[PDB]
Order: sequence, then structure tokens, then C-alpha cells
Amino acid sequence: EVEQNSGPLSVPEGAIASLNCTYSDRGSQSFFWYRQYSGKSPELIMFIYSNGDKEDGRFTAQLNKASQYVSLLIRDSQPSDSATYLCAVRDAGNMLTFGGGTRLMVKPNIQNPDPAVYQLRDKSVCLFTDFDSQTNVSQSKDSDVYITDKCVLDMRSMDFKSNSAVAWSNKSDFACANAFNNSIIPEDTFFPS
Amino acid sequence: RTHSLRYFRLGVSDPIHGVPEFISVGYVDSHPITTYDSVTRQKEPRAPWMAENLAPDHWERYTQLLRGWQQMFKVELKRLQRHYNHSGSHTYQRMIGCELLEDGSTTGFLQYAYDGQDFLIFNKDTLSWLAVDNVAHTIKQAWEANQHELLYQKNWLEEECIAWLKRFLEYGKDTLQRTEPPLVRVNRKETLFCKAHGFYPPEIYMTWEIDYGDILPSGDGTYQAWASICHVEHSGVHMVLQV
Amino acid sequence: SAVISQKPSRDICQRGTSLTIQCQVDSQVTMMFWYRQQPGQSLTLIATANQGSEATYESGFVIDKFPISRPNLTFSTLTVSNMSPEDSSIYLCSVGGDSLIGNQPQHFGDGTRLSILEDLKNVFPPEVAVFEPSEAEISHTQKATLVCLATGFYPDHVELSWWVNGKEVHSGVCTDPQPLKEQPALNDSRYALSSRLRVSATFWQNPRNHFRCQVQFYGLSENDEWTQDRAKPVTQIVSAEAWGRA
Amino acid sequence: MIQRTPKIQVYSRHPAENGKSNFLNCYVSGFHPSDIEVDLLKNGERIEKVEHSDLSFSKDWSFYLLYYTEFTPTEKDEYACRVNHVTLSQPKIVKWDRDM
Ligand SMILES: *[C@@H](C)/C=N/c1c(NC[C@H](O)[C@H](O)[C@H](O)CO)[nH]c(=O)[nH]c1=O
Ligand SMILES: [Br-]
Ligand SMILES: [Cl-]
Ligand SMILES: [Cl-]
Ligand code: NA
Repeated sequence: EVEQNSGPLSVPEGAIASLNCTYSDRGSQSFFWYRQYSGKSPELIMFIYSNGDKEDGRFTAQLNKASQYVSLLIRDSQPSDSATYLCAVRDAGNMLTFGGGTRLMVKPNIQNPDPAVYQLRDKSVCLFTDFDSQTNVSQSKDSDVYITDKCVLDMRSMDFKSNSAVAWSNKSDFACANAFNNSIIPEDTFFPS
Repeated sequence: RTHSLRYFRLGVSDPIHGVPEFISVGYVDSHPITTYDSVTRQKEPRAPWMAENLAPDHWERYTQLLRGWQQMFKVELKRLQRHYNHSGSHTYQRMIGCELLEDGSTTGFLQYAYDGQDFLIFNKDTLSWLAVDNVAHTIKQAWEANQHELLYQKNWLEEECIAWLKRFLEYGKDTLQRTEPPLVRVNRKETLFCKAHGFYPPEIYMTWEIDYGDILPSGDGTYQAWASICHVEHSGVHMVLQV
Repeated sequence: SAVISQKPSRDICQRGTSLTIQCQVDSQVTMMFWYRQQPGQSLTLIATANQGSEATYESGFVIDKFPISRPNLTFSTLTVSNMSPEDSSIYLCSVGGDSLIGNQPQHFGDGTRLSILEDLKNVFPPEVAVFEPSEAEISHTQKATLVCLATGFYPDHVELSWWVNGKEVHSGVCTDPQPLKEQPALNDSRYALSSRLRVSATFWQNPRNHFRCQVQFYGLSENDEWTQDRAKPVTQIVSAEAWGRA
Repeated sequence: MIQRTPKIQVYSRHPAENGKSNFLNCYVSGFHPSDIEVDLLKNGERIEKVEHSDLSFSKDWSFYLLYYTEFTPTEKDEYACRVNHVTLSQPKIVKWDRDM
């Protein structure tokens, strides 16, 4: 048959994330949810056979065989749950049909933001960090300057989280004040000397 | 009238010449519908109405499953023969199935047997296995520690078996749901004989120490029986025959 | 439940050669499958491994391209014959169905990451450099963030880890999920990868603390021939260290 | 290791009348294990055109089989069924008690 999932999904931290999946074969019996981080293999997180809800920790699997949709609810979702979630459906022949997957991005909660662009030495590297999850980092306009994407680091002992992006270049005119000029950074971004 | 679908598996370890190492035969009611063994390695139709309504992808898919099922039966039979510390030829049997009652209620059963005696019996309403000894108890723990195995089997018994049963009942509606009345006659044998034959379904009630005869296959799809020492009920039709 | 072991974890191979990868299960399970998947893309089923006979292939995958042999329920091999760069992917072994512990769901091995190159003369280890935190950040946030750059490696078979005081650390670390092409216009472009380690200002202001960025690189092996006028780009560890200061 | 002796029942498909074609049935049921050989006899001689059903299964793990052949009954000919099974030291012959 065919399994249909969505594409990219964004969910605020602590909120409930809902991934929905639909299938065409009415004769299908078992329904599986797999989680797959970027560099790893699919990992089965839970499964469901009959109509209704099925809870396992923060996960909740919902099956409506009449309307032929399967859902996975991640209550109190955190950035650890940011991955691609695969919907798998089993038919009578015990064959498994996979969906295209839905990538989930759980934006972290930056309680006290403090956007700033710092410079560090042993080339030289500029660091744009402590911005809130609403700001997006955009790829640089020049090919001589390299800009990464936003990264969520967790200081689990301090219960602290911070977004960060790194820009570096070998060009002589490159400076941290002009590093992220293609991205919409907050007005109050701290550009120290 | 109740209708039922069930499948058997027969595993013979170290078989004598001629006997297949694995056999699997499926029935709707009293009719063989499917067959498979270790010699052919092919799931084949056993009733014509099965071969007319099932596309080749059906037989191809379940032949692949049956080749796996045959292999595991050899494996499971080895595990038993090394827990009992047995040598020589032994038997391992399986019967899964379901019934569809007249009132719409359903029943589901699955059990295994080793050397012709009850070994493991499943309870889909409690998700547990009734073991018969310590060897069966070992396997019972392995299965009950796997929730998927318990939910998977409960699902097939309650959902997929009943779905296949109705699908097979439509495929062979001309044969499985027909009714042929018995041809009843009385004979005064000596050494009294209400003999009936040529009826279908084989469920028949005859009465008048009263001696009964087995309900035997005639060979053409009908059955025959007798009662010795006449009232006959068959498919809700009562017949009376005097001396 | 069933433990699936794929061999090899990774391999870098030349175009025009063949590679046989295999899959070994710790237990006997009925059904076995072979998948391929690009990183960040969808899971594509190649074929179904049938025990003792040929595999049942999906549309597009032919038996002469991907020969699959399964002698028993616990072992099967997949061969990529006449390899081309278009065949570079991560090949996954899957197993599910009946077993001695009951019907198991489909599980996956850790996969084989296969990268087929036009030639092996452009395999390069990375350059690893570490950058000590900004003095402005330490005053403004009372926190210290180090940054590590792994540059100029090819292909992208790297694992970046942080080691403080000799132990690998995982808290306060964020690494780019995928590397970065130093020049996207090129086909066989070299890669870059950045990672950061945030740490308390007091921890960084301890001169006795030792910070090390380690990049494990996976390149050629001992069986690969090397005739170039430079060091053989073998599997090696490249690191960059830094000490605290007040 | 369970062993159950076969139950042999010889009968005809239709009420037998001499001169009318019929089918001679031998229904072997309720035995264990499955290895068994069955022969039909016309006055002691083994009939060769004797078809049968495939081995069937019962709920109590016993097995049953149906052996049949096309034949015509007379007043002189005697038919019997011969079965050999692990539970039998010698083949057991059950004659066809004509319904008469
Ligand atoms: C083709 C219709 C043959 N089926 C078949 C079955 N089907 C039953 C079910 O799929 C299976 O027994 C599950 O393992 C139940 O838990 N069963 C069988 O034994 N033989 C067959 O030929
Ligand atoms: Br369930
Ligand atoms: Cl095996
Ligand atoms: Cl299976
Ligand atoms: Na310290």
C-alpha cells in the first residue's frame, strides 16, 4: 500500500507534539512508530494494534482503523525528542510499509535571552550565541565565509540551554560585526570590541 | 450454525523415509482449503473455490511465510528435544483458529502439542499461556516476556482470523453453506436401525441402551450415520419414520 | 530483543570494484530485509532476504547489481557489484517475525556506511583547531564557550568528541549534525565540521583543567594500496588541546 | 510419547446393492503417530487403484484418513481393509460387514 506522513514540523519545548500518519490498505493490522536521529538507525519506540490510545511514558499512540490514521503524541516534548519519526504499517502478509518520515524540531525555551556575537582565537572564529529560538540563522552570502546552523547545547548540571551558531572565514575583510549580516538577528545583539 | 477457520502444523523430527518433516493444512469448517509440506515447499489450494478467488500473490506470500514457519518448527522441535534430553523421532503439533457463532460472538484458540499431548495452551483473554510441565513453563516465560508476541496472537485470533473466515465463507458459499437433507431408512437387522446418509452438514441428531454410529464421510462431500436399539434433526428439519 | 550486527561499519571504496557486506543476528528470526538510506532522506527497501534461495527484489533493484544470499536465518550478505558513486549510501539490515521468544517487530542494525569515490587519491584527514573562549563572554555571561573546527577532510567519515581532564564529556556540547562542504560547487569537495563546548567561567579559569577536541577520522585501511607522494590517509585520530587560564 | 491405536471402519458410500457401482470406504481415525499404511483387499488381494485423502488433523492431536475405491458389489465377493501401525504387531484386517 502507501503510508503518508508530513515533512518538517516545529514544536515549542514542553508542549505536546502530534505526528499524524495515514495509510490506504484497510486490511492492515499493526502500526509501528520508529524514531531515528540524524546519524543513527531507526529505533522502534512503540506499536499499537487496536483502536484507542496507548500510553508509554511521554508517548501516546492513537489508532483509528475506521478513518485509517495513526498518531503519536509526545507530551512535554523536549529538544532530546528532535528527530525524524517513521510511521510503519503492517499488512496481512506481515509485510511492513514505511512512510517518508516527519522531522520534528523541538525549539528550546530560552528563559533569559542575551544575543551576542563574540570572537575567539587559538584563523579566527565568531560565535553568535544566547539568542532565542525564534531567530533563524541564514547561510552567508559569500563563499569565502562559512556559517553553520543553530545548535542547542544543554548544560544539564546548570539546567541551562543556549542556541549558538559559528561563523568563520579566511578573508581579510571578515569581521564578527559583518559575519551574520544575511540573518535577521535581534536588534539588541551585543557586539563587543 | 457456527463456522470456523483453523490451521494445523505437523513437525516430525528425524522422519522415517517418506514422511515429510513438516506439514501445514488449513480448514474452513470440515473442508481442507490450503496445504503445505516440506517436500513441495509450496502453499497450494486444496479447494477449487480457493484457487479461483486468490490471486498468485497470495500463494507466493504465504509460501514464503510457510517456509519460515517450517524452519522455526524444526528449530522449536530441537529446543524441546534438548530440554527433555530426547533422541530419535518426535512429534510437534500446532493448532490455531477461530469460530464465528450464530449470535455473532467469536472464539479464539491456539495450542501446541509435543508427542501427542497438550503442551502449551494460549488464553487470549488473559494474555497468558497454560503450560503443562517445566519444559513448557520455560517457553511460556519467554513468550509472556514479549508483549508483542501476546498482542500479535490476540490480534490474529480476534481480528484477522474472523476476517479471513468471512472472506473464505463468501468464496465457497456454494459448498460450505449448502444443506442436503439426509436419506433416512429403517432396517430390521438381527443378531432398530435408523440409517441416514447423503447429508451435509454432518451435524445430525438421531434418537428414538441405544447404540449410535459415527458420522462418517461418504466420499462425495456428504456424510452418513445410524442409530440402533425414529426422530432425525438436521439443519433445523425434523423427520419422523415409523416401524 | 534480537541483536543485529552489520559488518563493516564503514568502508571507502573505488569505483569499478565490488564489496560484500553481511548481517549476523544473535538469534534465529524468520524474516530478514535489506534497506538503503541516504542521511536525511527516506528509508528505501532494497529486497527481502529469502533463506536458501534468491532474494525478492523491489522495483529498481536487480539481482546482478545487489546479490543477496542467506544461507540460514541468522546470516545473510549483500554485495554491491561494479560500484559507482551513485551507490554511496547507508545499507541497513532488518530482522523481524517469529523466533524462539515469539513474534518480534522489525528491528534494524547499525548499518554500513558506504562511500564510493572516483579515486582514492583525494582522501584527506581533517585539520583540528580549538579556540579559547571570549573574554567578553566570560564577563557578560560568567560562562566560557570553546569552539572546535575540523576542516579539509574527505570523505565525511568523522566523529568529533570533547575530552576534559582525560574523560569524554557530553553535557554542554553541541556539534553540527552534518558536515559542511568547503566549496559546494565542487563534486568531491572537502568538508568542514564545527563543535562547541560551553563551560562555567570558573571551570575555564582553572589552569589545571585540560580541554581537548578529538576528531576520529575514518580513511583508507591496510589492504588499500597507496602510491601517492604523501602520507597515506589512513584511519587516524586528529586532536587539538587547550588549557584554562585566569 | 503417546501412541493410539487406529480405529478402522469399512463401509460403502451408498447403500450397497449387487450390480450397482459404488465406492468402498475405509476410515482410519484416532491414531498417533502419523506413520501408517493402509491397503484395501478384494478376497485377500491388494487392490491397486485405491485413492485416498491427504493426512488430516483432529483437535485431540490424533490423525484420520479416508481410503476409497470404485467397485461393484456382488453376493460372492468379499472386501476388507488392512491397516498396519506402530501400535500393531501384525496388520489388522477388518472385513466389510455388508449392510444386509
Ligand atoms: C495462507 C492463508 C496460509 N495461512 C496459514 C496460517 N495462517 C495463520 C497465521 O497467519 C499464523 O498462524 C500466525 O503465526 C498466528 O499467530 N497458519 C498456518 O499455520 N498455516 C498456514 O498455511
Ligand atoms: Br496494542
Ligand atoms: Cl537457522
Ligand atoms: Cl513470520
Ligand atoms: Na574547576
